[PDB]
Amino acid sequence: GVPTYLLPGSSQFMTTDDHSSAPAFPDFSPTPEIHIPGRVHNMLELVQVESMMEINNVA
Amino acid sequence: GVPTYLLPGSSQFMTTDDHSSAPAFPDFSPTPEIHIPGRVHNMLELVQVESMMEINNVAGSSGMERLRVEISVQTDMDALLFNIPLDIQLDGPLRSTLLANIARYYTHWSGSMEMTFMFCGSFMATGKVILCYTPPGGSCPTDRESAMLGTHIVWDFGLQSSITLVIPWISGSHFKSINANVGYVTCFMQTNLIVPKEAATSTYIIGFAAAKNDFSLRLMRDSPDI
Amino acid sequence: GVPTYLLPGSSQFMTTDDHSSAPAFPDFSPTPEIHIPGRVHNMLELVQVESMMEINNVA
Amino acid sequence: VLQLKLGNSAIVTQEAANMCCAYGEWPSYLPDNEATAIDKPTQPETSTDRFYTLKSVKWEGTSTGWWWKLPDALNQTGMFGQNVQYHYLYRSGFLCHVQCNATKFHQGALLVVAIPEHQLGKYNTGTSASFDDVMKGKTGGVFTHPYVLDDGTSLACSLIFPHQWINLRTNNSATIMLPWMNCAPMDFALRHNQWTLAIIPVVPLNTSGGTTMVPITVSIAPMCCEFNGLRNAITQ
Amino acid sequence: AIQTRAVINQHGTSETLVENFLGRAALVMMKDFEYKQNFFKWTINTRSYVQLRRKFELFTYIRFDSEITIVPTIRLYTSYSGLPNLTLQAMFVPVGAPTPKSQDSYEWQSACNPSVFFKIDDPPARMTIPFMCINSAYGMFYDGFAGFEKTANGLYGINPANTMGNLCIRVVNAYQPVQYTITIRIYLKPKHIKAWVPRPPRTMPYMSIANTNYTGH
Amino acid sequence: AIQTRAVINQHGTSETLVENFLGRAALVMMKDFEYKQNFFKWTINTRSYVQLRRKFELFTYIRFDSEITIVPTIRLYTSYSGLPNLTLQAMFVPVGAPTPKSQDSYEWQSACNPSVFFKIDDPPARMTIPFMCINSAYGMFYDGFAGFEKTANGLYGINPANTMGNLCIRVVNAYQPVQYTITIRIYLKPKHIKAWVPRPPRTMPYMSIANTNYTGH
Amino acid sequence: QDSYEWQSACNPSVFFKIDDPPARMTIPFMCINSAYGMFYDGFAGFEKTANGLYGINPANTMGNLCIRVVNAYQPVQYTITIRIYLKPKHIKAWVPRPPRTMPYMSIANTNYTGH
Repeated sequence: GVPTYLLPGSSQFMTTDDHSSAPAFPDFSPTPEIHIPGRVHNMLELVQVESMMEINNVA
Repeated sequence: GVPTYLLPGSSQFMTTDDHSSAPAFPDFSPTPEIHIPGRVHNMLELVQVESMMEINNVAGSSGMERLRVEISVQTDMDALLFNIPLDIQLDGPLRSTLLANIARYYTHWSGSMEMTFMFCGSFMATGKVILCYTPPGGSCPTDRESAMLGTHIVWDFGLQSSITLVIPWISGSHFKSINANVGYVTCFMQTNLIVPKEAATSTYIIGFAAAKNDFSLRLMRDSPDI
Repeated sequence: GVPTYLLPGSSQFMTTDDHSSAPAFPDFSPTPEIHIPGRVHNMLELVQVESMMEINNVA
Repeated sequence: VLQLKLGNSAIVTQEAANMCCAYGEWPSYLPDNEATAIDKPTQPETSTDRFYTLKSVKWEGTSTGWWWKLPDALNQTGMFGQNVQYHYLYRSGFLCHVQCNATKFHQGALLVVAIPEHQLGKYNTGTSASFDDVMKGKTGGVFTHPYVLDDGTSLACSLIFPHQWINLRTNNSATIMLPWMNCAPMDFALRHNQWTLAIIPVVPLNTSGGTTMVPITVSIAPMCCEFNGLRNAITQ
Repeated sequence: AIQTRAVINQHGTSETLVENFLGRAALVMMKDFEYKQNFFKWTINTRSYVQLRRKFELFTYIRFDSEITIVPTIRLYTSYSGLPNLTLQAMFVPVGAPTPKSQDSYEWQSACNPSVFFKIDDPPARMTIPFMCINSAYGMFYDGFAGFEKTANGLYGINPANTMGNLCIRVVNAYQPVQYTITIRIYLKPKHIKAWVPRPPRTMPYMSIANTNYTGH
Repeated sequence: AIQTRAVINQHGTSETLVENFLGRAALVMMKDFEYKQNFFKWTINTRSYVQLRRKFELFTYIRFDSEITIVPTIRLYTSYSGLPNLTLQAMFVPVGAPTPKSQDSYEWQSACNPSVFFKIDDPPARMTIPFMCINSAYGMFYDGFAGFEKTANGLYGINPANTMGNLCIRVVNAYQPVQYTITIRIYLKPKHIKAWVPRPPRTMPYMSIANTNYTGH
Repeated sequence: QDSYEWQSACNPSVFFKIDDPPARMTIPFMCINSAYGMFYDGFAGFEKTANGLYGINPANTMGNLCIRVVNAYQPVQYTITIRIYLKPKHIKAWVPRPPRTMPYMSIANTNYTGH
C-alpha cells in the first residue's frame, strides 16, 4: 500500500473546481459533429459587431 | 485502484503546513505587475538602515528632547554625558531604533552594530569627548580616567562634525531569566565646551544606530508592542 | 482523480511505524552541529569497555 | 557653487549637490510595455519641468516643522497647475530642493524627509482628517506632534525614507529627487498625494547675537510630466 | 532576575525573508452565530487584529494571494443527542457583486460566485483567492480621497480599489429541531508575497480601524 | 454618489472564451421531498432559472457534455437523535426509457439506466452525462412543429430531439421511525462547450417556460 | 481556555478531531547549543535565587505543548485523556556515562537514596 494523509479541504465541493468525473455511459458513441456555420470561439467577437444606439433620449 | 492506507495525523490542519490549494478563480488573469520602487526581499535590509537613538535618558523629558543630549558651558568636565547599554531587549537609548523593532519580532540575535554621533553645534564651537566602549561582562566606567584606560576614541567635534563607532559583536536571546548585559557605550567630557560670544552657550548631540551585513535573526515570534 | 481504496489497518497508529511527518517549523534553520568528542555509533562499543566486578561475594 | 538650471528657472546653490535619488531610481517616462494596457499619454517637456519656488518659511526656536504634499502644493501654480485642471490623469516625479540662509554663529539640524503616502494622524480623536486638513495647497501644513510624525510612527525610524540632513555647521542645502511612487501607472492629481516633503527641526535653532529668523527656501520641480492626451483625432 | 548568557551560533538568512515574515497563516476573523444575524458575513481585511495590522503596515505596497481556511465548531444548547453533521456553504463575493441579505437569499445560487460545500465532520475547507485588485498592489496607506464631492471627504485614506471582497458562510440545513451555536474561524495565509517601500513601525495605540489616528501611551 | 475612477491595466483574452463563459457549474434545480411526492423526479433542462436561460439563449446551437453534482441536505422534524446516514440512489433515465411512478417501482432495478448509490455523510455524488442528442447540437430556438397533425400544433417550438433526459433520486432506506426532510441541489457544469450562431440577448421578461412569449417592462 | 495566545500566528497549531487519526508533528532541534545536556555541572547565573537551581540550564528547555478543546462547552459532560508519544529522530549521542543504579529522589536534581 501507499501511505497517504488527507489534506485540509479534502471532501469539499467547490463550484469552480476542474476535475474529471466518472462517465455515466462509457460506450455511448455520441452523434458525430457535423459542420454548422457561425461558430463562436470568444465572446469578444460579439462586442465588435455593430449594433444600433438609442440616440433619441427625449423622455 | 491503488491500495492506500491513512497515516496518523491525516485529516489535520497545521497552521504551518505548505500545500497547494484549489484556486477559486481558475481563469481570472490578475492585473499585471508594474515596476514599483523600493522592493524588500529580506527583512535584514531594514536593520542596516540607520535610525535615531534616544540617548537623552534623563527621566522627565518627553518628545524630541529624548533624542538629543545637551553640552553646555555650564557642564563641567569631567561630566558623564550619556550611557547606552548594548542590549536591544531592555529599555534604553536603543529601543526606539529600527534594529530593535525588527529584532524584537525574533528570539535569537547576533551580529555587529554601528553607532554614529553628530554634533549639532555652531561652526566655531569646539571641545573634546571620550567615547568609551565596554566589552560584555565588564563594568561601565565611572570617570574619565577609567574610560581612557579602555577602548575609546577621543572625539574632537570642533573639527569632525560626526563620528562612527563599530561595535565588534553583540548577542542575546530569551530563556525569570533575562540575558545578561552585552556592554556599554559611554561618553565623558574631556575638556569644557568653548564657544564665541555671539554663538549659543548650549549645544546638542544626536545619535544613530544600525547593523552590519553579519547580523542575523532566528525564531520569529510575536512582538510585545501592541 | 486517482481511484484508490483503503487497505485494512489504514487509520491506525503503530508505535513502531516509520513515516515522515509534517514539520512544525519549516524555516527554523537549527543551530549548526559543532564537533563534540566521544560520539557513540553503536551500543556494542559500551560492552567492550572494561568495568569493575564485585568479586567479593561474602554476604 | 553652481547653478541648478532647469528650463526657465535657475537657483544658485552650494557645491555639495549630493542629490539623493529616492531608492536609487532616476525619474523616467512610463515604459511602452506598460502604456499599451492604458490610454497613451502625451508628455509636456515644457514648461512643467521647471523650478517652482514657494514663499520662504521662518525657522524660529519653537518651530515644530512643515510638510508639503505633492502634487497638491503645485496643483494651482503656473503651467503645472493649469495642466492638472484640464487633464484628468497625471504621472510625474519630483525634485525637491531645500536651502537655508544662516550665519556662522547659528546652530540647528533639519531633517528633510520625503514620506510616501503619508496619512495624517489627528491625535486624540476617532474621526479622520477633513479635506481642509490634508489639502493645504502651496501654504503647506505644520506638524503638531513631529515626534510621532503625525501618523503614529516614530521620527527616530523616519530615516528609512529618502532623507537628507541639514546641519548648520556643515551644510545649508538638501536635494531629494523622487520618482513615480504609486501602485498604478497613472493617478488623479486633484485627489491623491503621492509624496509629502517634510522638514523637521530635530535640533532647535539657537543663537545669542543672531537674528533668530533663519529663512528656509523650498523649491519643487516636476521631472517627467505625463498627462492624458486631449487632442486626439476622432476621424477614420 | 537571573542574568544568564548563552553562546549563540547562527548561519543563514532564509528565515528573515519577507515571504516567510508575512507568510504565516493567522486568524483574521472569528464570529459566532445562532441557528436562526442568521449567517456569517465579513469583508476580508488584514487590519482586524492589531498584531497582523502592525506586521503588514511596515510596508507601503504588498501584493499577495490569499489562502483561506475555515474551521467550524458547533456547540449544543440545553437533553443531548450528539453533534449534527450539518452541511456548510462558504461563498466568496467579489467587490463588484451583491451580497446576501438572508439565509434563503437568491445570491446563494449565483454561478459567478465561488462556493464551497463542506461538512462539520470533515477536514476544514480551504481555497485560494488570487490577487484581485484593480491596481498592481494593495495600498495600506492612502494619502488621498475617493472622489471630488462631499460625502467622500469624510472618507480620507479609503481607496475603493483596496477592498478584498466579502466572505459569506451559511448552514444549508440550518433548521434543526433543538439548537446549535456555530463558531467560524478564518485563517489567512498570504502567498507569493511581494512588498515595497518599508515604513517606520507603529508605536502609539490605534484609535480606529481605518483612519490611522493615534492617542497617548 | 461618489464618482471615483481607477486606472485599469488588462491583458489576455482567455477569460472571455465561450468555454469559460458557459462552463460555470450553476444550480439548475432544487426540490424538497418528505419521508413518504415520495421521491425526486426532474427532466434535465437549462431554462429553469432566468439567469442561466438568458446566458444560454445568446446562441442558437450549443453542444456540450453535462456534469451533474447532487448535494443532499437532511433536516429533522419534532425529541432528537441525530441525522441519519441514509443511502440515496440517483438514476438517469434516457429519453427512450420509462420513468418510475413510485419509490418501490420496478424501473429502479433497470440495468440500462445508470445509477449512483451515495450516502448523506459522504462527498456529493458526481457523474458526467455525454452529449445524448439525435442531432449534432441542441437547439434552444425551434421555428417549427413536431408533427403534421393536431394536438401537436399546440406545441410550437418544442422539438422532441431537444430533451435531455430525466433524473430520479430516491432514498433506498426511506422508511425511518420518526421523520426527515431531504433537499436535493443539482449543479450542472457544461463541458466541451461549442456554440454557433449568436443571437440578440433577451430584453423583455419571460412569460412561459417553453414558448418565448414576452410582456411589458 | 479563551486566552489570546491561542491565536498567535508564530506558534504552530494543529486542529484535529476525536474521530480522526491521531495528530502528529515533528519538532526540530530547537536548542541554543549544538546538543542537549542531560547533566549540567554549573549554575544559571552569578546571583542569588539561582544558586538554588543547580544543574538547571535554561538552554536545555524543550518548549511547552498546550492542548485545548475549541468547542469545549457542551450540554452534559466529558473527560478527555491526552497521551503524548515522543519519537526522537536523527539521534546523535556523545560521551557515554555509567548507568543510574540508585532510585531517583527528584525530577531535576540527580539526588539519590538507598536501595
